[PDB]
Amino acid sequence: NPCLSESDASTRCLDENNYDRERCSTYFLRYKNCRRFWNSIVMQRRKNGVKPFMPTAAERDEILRAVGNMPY
Repeated sequence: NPCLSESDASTRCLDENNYDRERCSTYFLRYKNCRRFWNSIVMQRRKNGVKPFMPTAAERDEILRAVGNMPY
């Protein structure tokens, strides 16, 4: 599952500067951290095997509240 916050801001960076995808590598790193976090939540829901595992908007909200910071 993608991280559209780091997707838009990395595209804005790369557009500003020479398509310098390696000098904005930190955004793609925070995107892989975001992928790993939400894949962790998917696996922590999949232990019961019964709901849609990819968290819905109010789950993403209450879970971000329960981290108390950005997982990115």
